[PDB]
Amino acid sequence: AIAQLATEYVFSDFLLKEPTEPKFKGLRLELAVDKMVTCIAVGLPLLLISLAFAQEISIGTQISCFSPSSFSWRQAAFVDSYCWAAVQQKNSLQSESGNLPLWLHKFFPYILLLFAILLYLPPLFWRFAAAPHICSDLKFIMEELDKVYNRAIKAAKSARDFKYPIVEQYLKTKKNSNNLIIKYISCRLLTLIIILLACIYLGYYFSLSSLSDEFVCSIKSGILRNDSTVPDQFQCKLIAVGIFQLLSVINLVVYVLLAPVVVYTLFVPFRQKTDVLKVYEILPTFDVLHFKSEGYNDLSLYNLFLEENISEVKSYKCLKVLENIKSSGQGIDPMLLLTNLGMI
Amino acid sequence: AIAQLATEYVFSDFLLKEPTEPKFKGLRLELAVDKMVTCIAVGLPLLLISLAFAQEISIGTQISCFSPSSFSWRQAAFVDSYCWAAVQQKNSLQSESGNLPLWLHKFFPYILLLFAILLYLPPLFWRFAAAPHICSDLKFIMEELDKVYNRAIKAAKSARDFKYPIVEQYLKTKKNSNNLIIKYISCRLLTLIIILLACIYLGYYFSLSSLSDEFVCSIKSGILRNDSTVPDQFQCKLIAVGIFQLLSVINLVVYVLLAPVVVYTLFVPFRQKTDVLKVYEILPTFDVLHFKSEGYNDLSLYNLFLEENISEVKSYKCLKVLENIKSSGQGIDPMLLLTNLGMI
Amino acid sequence: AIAQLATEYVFSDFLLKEPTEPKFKGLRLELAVDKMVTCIAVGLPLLLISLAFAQEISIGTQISCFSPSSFSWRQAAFVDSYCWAAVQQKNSLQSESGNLPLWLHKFFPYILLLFAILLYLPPLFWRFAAAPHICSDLKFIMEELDKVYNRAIKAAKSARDFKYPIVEQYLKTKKNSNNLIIKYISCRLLTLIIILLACIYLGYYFSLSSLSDEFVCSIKSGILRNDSTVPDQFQCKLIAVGIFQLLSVINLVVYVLLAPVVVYTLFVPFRQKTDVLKVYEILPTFDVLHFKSEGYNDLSLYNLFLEENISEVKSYKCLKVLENIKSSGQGIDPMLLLTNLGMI
Amino acid sequence: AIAQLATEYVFSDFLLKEPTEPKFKGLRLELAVDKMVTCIAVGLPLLLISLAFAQEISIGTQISCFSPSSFSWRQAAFVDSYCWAAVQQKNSLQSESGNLPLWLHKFFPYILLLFAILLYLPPLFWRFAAAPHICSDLKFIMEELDKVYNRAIKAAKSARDFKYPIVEQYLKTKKNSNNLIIKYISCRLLTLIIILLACIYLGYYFSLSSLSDEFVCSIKSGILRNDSTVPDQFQCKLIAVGIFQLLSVINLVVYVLLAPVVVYTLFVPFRQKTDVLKVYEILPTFDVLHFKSEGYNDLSLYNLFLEENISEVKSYKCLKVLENIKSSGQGIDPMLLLTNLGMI
Ligand SMILES: CC(C)CCC[C@@H](C)[C@H]1CC[C@H]2[C@@H]3CC=C4C[C@@H](O)CC[C@]4(C)[C@H]3CC[C@]12C
Ligand SMILES: CC(C)CCC[C@@H](C)[C@H]1CC[C@H]2[C@@H]3CC=C4C[C@@H](O)CC[C@]4(C)[C@H]3CC[C@]12C
Ligand SMILES: CC(C)CCC[C@@H](C)[C@H]1CC[C@H]2[C@@H]3CC=C4C[C@@H](O)CC[C@]4(C)[C@H]3CC[C@]12C
Ligand SMILES: CC(C)CCC[C@@H](C)[C@H]1CC[C@H]2[C@@H]3CC=C4C[C@@H](O)CC[C@]4(C)[C@H]3CC[C@]12C
Ligand SMILES: CC(C)CCC[C@@H](C)[C@H]1CC[C@H]2[C@@H]3CC=C4C[C@@H](O)CC[C@]4(C)[C@H]3CC[C@]12C
Ligand SMILES: CC(C)CCC[C@@H](C)[C@H]1CC[C@H]2[C@@H]3CC=C4C[C@@H](O)CC[C@]4(C)[C@H]3CC[C@]12C
Ligand SMILES: CC(C)CCC[C@@H](C)[C@H]1CC[C@H]2[C@@H]3CC=C4C[C@@H](O)CC[C@]4(C)[C@H]3CC[C@]12C
Ligand SMILES: CC(C)CCC[C@@H](C)[C@H]1CC[C@H]2[C@@H]3CC=C4C[C@@H](O)CC[C@]4(C)[C@H]3CC[C@]12C
Ligand SMILES: *[C@@H]1O[C@H](CO)[C@@H](O)[C@H](O)[C@H]1NC(C)=O
Ligand SMILES: *[C@@H]1O[C@H](CO)[C@@H](O)[C@H](O)[C@H]1NC(C)=O
Ligand SMILES: *[C@@H]1O[C@H](CO)[C@@H](O)[C@H](O)[C@H]1NC(C)=O
Ligand SMILES: *[C@@H]1O[C@H](CO)[C@@H](O)[C@H](O)[C@H]1NC(C)=O
Repeated sequence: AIAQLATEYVFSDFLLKEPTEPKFKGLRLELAVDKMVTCIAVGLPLLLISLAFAQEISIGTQISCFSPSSFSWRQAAFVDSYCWAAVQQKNSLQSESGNLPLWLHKFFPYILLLFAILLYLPPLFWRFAAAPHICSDLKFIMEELDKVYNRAIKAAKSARDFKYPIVEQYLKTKKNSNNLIIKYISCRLLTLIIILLACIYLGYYFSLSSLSDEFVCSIKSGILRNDSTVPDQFQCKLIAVGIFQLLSVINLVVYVLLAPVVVYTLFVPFRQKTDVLKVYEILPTFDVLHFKSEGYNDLSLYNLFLEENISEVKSYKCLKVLENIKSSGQGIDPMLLLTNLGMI
Repeated sequence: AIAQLATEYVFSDFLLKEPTEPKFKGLRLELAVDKMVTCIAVGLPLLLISLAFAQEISIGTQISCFSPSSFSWRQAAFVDSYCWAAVQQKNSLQSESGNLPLWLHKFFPYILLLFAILLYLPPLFWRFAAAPHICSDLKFIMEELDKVYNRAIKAAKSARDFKYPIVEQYLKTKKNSNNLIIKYISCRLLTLIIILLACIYLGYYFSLSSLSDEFVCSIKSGILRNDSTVPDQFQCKLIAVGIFQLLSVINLVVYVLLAPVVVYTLFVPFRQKTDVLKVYEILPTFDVLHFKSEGYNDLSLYNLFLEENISEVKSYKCLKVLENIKSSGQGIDPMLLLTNLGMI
Repeated sequence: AIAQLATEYVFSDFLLKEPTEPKFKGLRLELAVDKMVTCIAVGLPLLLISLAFAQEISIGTQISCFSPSSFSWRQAAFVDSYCWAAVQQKNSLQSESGNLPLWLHKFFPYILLLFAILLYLPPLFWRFAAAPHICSDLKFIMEELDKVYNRAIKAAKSARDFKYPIVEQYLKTKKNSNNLIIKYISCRLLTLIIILLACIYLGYYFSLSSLSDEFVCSIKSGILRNDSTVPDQFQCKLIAVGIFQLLSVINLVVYVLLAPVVVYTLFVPFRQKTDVLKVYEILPTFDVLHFKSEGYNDLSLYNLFLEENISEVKSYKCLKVLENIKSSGQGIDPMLLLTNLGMI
Repeated sequence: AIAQLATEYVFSDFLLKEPTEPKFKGLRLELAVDKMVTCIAVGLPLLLISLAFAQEISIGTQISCFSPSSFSWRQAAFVDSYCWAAVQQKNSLQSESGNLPLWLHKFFPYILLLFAILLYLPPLFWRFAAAPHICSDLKFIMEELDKVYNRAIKAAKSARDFKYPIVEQYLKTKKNSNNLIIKYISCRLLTLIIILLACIYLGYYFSLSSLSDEFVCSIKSGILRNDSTVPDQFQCKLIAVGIFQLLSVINLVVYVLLAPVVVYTLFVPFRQKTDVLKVYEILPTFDVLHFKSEGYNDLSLYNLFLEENISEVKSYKCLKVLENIKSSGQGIDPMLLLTNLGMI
């Protein structure tokens, strides 16, 4: 039913499932905006496919040819099925709009499924190629941040009663390499191109005259070519073509609204803001150097992933509340850190 | 069946599922009133869609055109399907009420699903954008309250046998920022606007003459335009239009009753009452300062979320019972706190 | 529905399920490229089979013979079923394209299923014959790497405050044996041959005239051979043949794009690059000798499997970050290793 | 659907499920070749049964008798059902090929299911009679091997810083008894005989003229015997007989390819090679005596089961890597064993 399709595709965790494995425990591995874009671009065409053939919106068979009254039920069924299979056969049918509109009307669900698959492909390539590496690197970075926070609080407590910046060096090294950012931009660009092509196709499909679904059909090949009792042609109409056009314009609207989001996603350096690591600069055990901005490198992408999935880090949360309290400046950062006692 | 739909949509945890993740363990992340509003506004139109096409209420096909007796079954089926697809084609049909009523009668389930999706969108935006931040902040606040309660009871026990207000400073800082409250008000306002538009549409749909479902249909395009055996027109009726109007007025009543709730929700400062933190003011380790009221800021929203999901805090429950006992004044707050022995 | 099939076969973990057993905990046991190739080559033909007979794309029965009007419904049904069963019987039918096109049109789903099964066979043979051995060997190798890393860090810590290369000897011994690599190459080659044969078949099927689906059928055997009221022949058409050809060309395109991937897979020594063990050469407890390259031996395959599933090793990750930091050369490898404190 | 059947029967763990009980944790209890043979021989005929009546390959009803035009739909249905039930009644029908072909055409699914059940019976008898005993014995043997390995490594460590061969005596005793091997050979031989009988039946079924499915049917018993309006006979055809023959030849090919595998399985002593226990002979605590070869006794079968499910033993894996390293001979077996430190 329509409501069942809605529950499956919008109100359920459709493509929102976290990786089912212990390797990525709590790691999104995909930005929220990218996940939203993929979920829409994939589950919208599927939802429209399901809707267009819902038991309520669908009168019945997808084509009716209006055989003569003399024709029996199965003769008329032969006519309808023959014309359905003959939309491909150009000789059989003669339609003013041509045969491409008939092909599109017959295979619209296939085309929507193709667009959905093509849009799901780049996210899958990301999740299967560049996701494990970033997951491992980000897990190491979070562990290092937790360890340095613990060491700093222990030092502060000892004072009240190595020291090498490994994480900073690793981030600096990531500043050079750009394979991950190149893959990310390539997959986003392919998604954008697929969306644009889908928009072109949907606009063309919705621009039809709405009468191209009606085509003339001739079961006059073979032994029936010279038969007399059979009329030279029939009036066939492809039902649900109006529904297809409505859903196609809906998908076109959604995709044109979505494309600016993908373009904004492509410009990762601009998105790289609100320095996540700036909060850690007040730790004595952490060097006061952010050095993450203004670069078409994997460093900006790692900064984005950190700003996305750093809320799960207790040390980061503690430092964030310390920073927020520092806005008033009533107290002292080391005193607040010592009082917090948030090692684990 | 009707009962199955009821069990799925009203008697089950439809959209009442808690976040399936360890990050939010026991945190609602959504006020009870907001959750009720979203659940109604989403699962009502879906329930009505399912009901309108239930196997019992539905006689059968959604349109019947009453072809002549001479017409065969599949000729009549062609007529019915053609008219169903031609509700869009204005030239084919001539109805007194126009063609918009026919469009609405055909696509009412789609319109209800659209309203449900549009009403579910703002809650989803909230849960995916502003929910993680408030979850982390509120978890930190609850942990700080538990820790300060433990410290105060330990101090009392030591007396019988830092001290910095970090949580108060954090709340004071939240008094300034307003991004969360702005997002909350924006999503509530969008929900209200969607509800009002849905009410307008449902009132228009229910105000129809009830005879607009009957339209005249002409299969007279193409080779059949000059055919003689076919009548110039047919009498088609869109079945289930009365059911659609009944369910639409039901949804209109529900939404007009719900809109005052959304308006009341918009005025969060008025809702900010029954100070949750007032109970903690009797703790020696906690400063006697509430400072949370009369502000279009995130502080009021945090106060609401606390008053919502603070019952899970054992320290808060203990302080609440101490406060309630203090109404009589027979005993002493520190003595009762020491006797409680409710560290964990 | 079409969307359900898509969810099952592309958006779900179809053939992507990890081995359901404690023996292989986190071990892929199959390279990512090989898994992708198998998943495509298997779940594409199945998806096309499901699509070709979807409730929306399918008009109805797969063959209609257009019995005379005098014929009753069940007489026409007998004609259709007889011709469906007589596509095999060459005498009954006379078609210009022959009888092989009719066989193919009738049994296309069977042929796609056969290709899917034949393509799934070599992966299954691998997973049931050569997977347990490589799993055990690789688990031992990872355990040895973890143990040597722990020993080296313990030695470094002791200095700050046996020694036999068992793993290196085992890898060197693997350099000689080649049964695993021979099995891998044989299964890949069989997969490639099956893909090529499938491409040949699909090209032949798509090269048909598109009118071979229309064949002449004669129910004139037995008592009906000399019957007069029955016409000497009927015009039968195999519906969905156009859909079969469309999906067959789609599968042909996918398989021709996939075959280069399989050919590249066959050349494992070229794939053996980015020495995984090179990072471990900086450990005092590990001998400085890689000795893994330029060989049609199981050593290259083991190197590939290591480069695939070594990210799960904490010691390997730590050594990798040490290597990446060494690019700048600011610090010292032993000092960084001591500071890391990543025993477990 | 066809793809669903494929997923259930070839791509899923059909009859590949490990024993669902804690008694056999990780013990196959069935050789890989035997499991493959059983899985094929059982799930192939079931798959063919499901395929032959798939919603796509099946035109409709399994028999059509071509009643006269004067006959009504339910008169024709009576004719078809009567002939379907009268394939057994020899007097009613007169077919050139006889009545056995009609029996076979009607009950082919039953015959395939019978063959599948008969082939599944011997494996079930094994798993319910001789599997628990071998499971217990093999678990004891693995535990003894682990214990002796632990004792030997402990002795080596003590030197660096009872002694009775219970397992060897148990294996020697198993050398005498042969009940398990006799049961194994009997079940394999019964499986082979069932496969041969199935091949005979399938060859006979596929050797039919392909026109035996067409039989003459006479509804002329009872009050209708002397009725005039009813024709003396009808032309009935059993649909799907061609599909049955195709699938039967497929099953015949599979079974003839499989029978050599079963014959090779029967010769267990030849399969008994690559002495698993030879690796343990280098342990000081283990006597240097294999004494397992060249015997129609349970010892060879136990050797096969060990070679199958010994990879799960850490001590065996360690000894195997020690053996492989000994190929070069660079080091010493006791030194390598001491350095390994693989007690558990
Ligand atoms: C997804 C991508 C590939 C879709 C590409 C656009 C498709 C949907 C449409 C939009 C405009 C279309 C073209 C418009 C006009 C003509 C001229 C005609 O004489 C032949 C077909 C041809 C050349 C059409 C082919 C298909 C076409 C290119
Ligand atoms: C992503 C955005 C830009 C998509 C907007 C849809 C655009 C591309 C659509 C809307 C209307 C469409 C046009 C409608 C009609 C025709 C006439 C036909 O003979 C050739 C294609 C052509 C000229 C179409 C080309 C594509 C088109 C311009
Ligand atoms: C969800 C929102 C967009 C719904 C908006 C209201 C819809 C349901 C209805 C209510 C009143 C309607 C209008 C009433 C009268 C007319 C005048 C007529 O000559 C053209 C249509 C037009 C202009 C209608 C368009 C659709 C309309 C605006
Ligand atoms: C949220 C609350 C206010 C909704 C209450 C429903 C109201 C808005 C409904 C109920 C009856 C409706 C009217 C019924 C009939 C017509 C005549 C038509 O030619 C134009 C629209 C118009 C004038 C409708 C406008 C909307 C309407 C006034
Ligand atoms: C999967 C593998 C086995 C498929 C092999 C190719 C199949 C699909 C096709 C492609 C070309 C075909 C051949 C083309 C021409 C002829 C000549 C004709 O007089 C008899 C059939 C015969 C000999 C065909 C047999 C089937 C054939 C070989
Ligand atoms: C893997 C790649 C190479 C596959 C590409 C498809 C090729 C092999 C296909 C496409 C068109 C096909 C041809 C189409 C028509 C005929 C005529 C027929 O009488 C014999 C087979 C023959 C000659 C086919 C042989 C195979 C063929 C050449
Ligand atoms: C599974 C086992 C039992 C199958 C045994 C073979 C079956 C399928 C077939 C193969 C050959 C067949 C026989 C061939 C010829 C005749 C002679 C005829 O006048 C009576 C039936 C009889 C005697 C057939 C009986 C059934 C038969 C034995
Ligand atoms: C396991 C292997 C050997 C099976 C190979 C199938 C063999 C046994 C099949 C293939 C063709 C079959 C023959 C086909 C036709 C007839 C004629 C009939 O009047 C008696 C049975 C008889 C003589 C069949 C006996 C069995 C048969 C020889
Ligand atoms: C049909 O009859 C015409 C008469 O002109 C003839 O040309 C044609 O070949 C016939 N077709 C068939 C299929 O017999
Ligand atoms: C139908 O016949 C009329 C007669 O006036 C003619 O004008 C019209 O073009 C014909 N239509 C078709 C589709 O042939
Ligand atoms: C049909 O009648 C013809 C007349 O020539 C005869 O040859 C043939 O044998 C008959 N067929 C049957 C099945 O009785
Ligand atoms: C049918 O009529 C015949 C006439 O010869 C007679 O012999 C036979 O008994 C009748 N059968 C029945 C069932 O009445």
